[PDB]
Amino acid sequence: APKAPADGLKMDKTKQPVVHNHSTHKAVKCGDCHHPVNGKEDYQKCATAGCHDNMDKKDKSAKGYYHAMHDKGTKFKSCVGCHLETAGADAAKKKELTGCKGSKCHS
Ligand code: HEM
Ligand code: HEM
Ligand code: HEM
Ligand code: HEM
Repeated sequence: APKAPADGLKMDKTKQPVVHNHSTHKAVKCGDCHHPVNGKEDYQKCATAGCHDNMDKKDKSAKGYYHAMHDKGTKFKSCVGCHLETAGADAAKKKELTGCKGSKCHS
């Protein structure tokens, strides 16, 4: 089985880079994020060519990188989508986990 990498991983395809820690996500199954493609969980970098390689932040296709990290209603929960559910009605956790600035994702 593939192993989780070290914490402190920077996602840096954009000018708004974000650090991802596997240890804080250890209760989420690996394949919720490294989701099936052609029937197999895919552990390539999310923006690999042919994957979420469209860097237009307005794109909502299966290639849109921004969309895959921020939007609701997606086949797999996105970073923000899952965090909204986690925060619930708690506005402090909404700021921390889903705020566009001043949050745990973006300063
Ligand atoms: C579950 C224990 C689990 C495994 C296994 C796993 C593996 C993994 C690898 C091998 C990488 C590095 C990919 C590379 O070649 O650089 C990696 C990276 C990311 N992961 Fe992961 N991962 C596991 C679990 C989870 C969970 C539960 C999430 C989602 C909450 C998740 C997400 C990510 C992200 C994002 C990356 C960075 C990929 C990128 O920037 O393209 N992982 N993981
Ligand atoms: C990297 C860890 C990674 C993330 C994050 C990610 C997210 C993601 C979401 C949120 C969706 C749903 C979008 C929607 O509008 O429903 C989604 C869908 C697909 N992805 Fe993805 N994805 C990550 C990694 C990868 C990799 C490495 C590839 C390419 C091999 C890839 C591809 C796709 C495709 C295709 C879809 C659509 C799948 C289908 O409808 O069953 N993703 N991804
Ligand atoms: C998507 C790639 C993604 C990112 C980025 C991300 C970030 C993140 C941060 C920065 C935290 C705070 C802790 C830390 O610094 O590591 C955090 C915390 C939680 N997350 Fe997350 N997260 C991403 C994805 C997802 C997804 C897809 C889920 C659920 C399916 C999820 C869940 C959680 C949970 C739960 C936490 C803990 C919340 C807290 O209050 O302590 N994340 N994430
Ligand atoms: C709040 C809804 C919110 C906004 C708005 C937002 C914006 C934003 C921008 C403009 C980028 C860069 C896009 C580009 O291509 O130029 C970006 C990138 C990432 N974000 Fe974000 N973001 C908002 C909220 C959050 C939160 C709360 C998280 C984490 C749960 C998060 C995550 C990400 C990730 C991952 C990226 C990509 C980082 C990279 O590869 O450089 N965003 N966001």
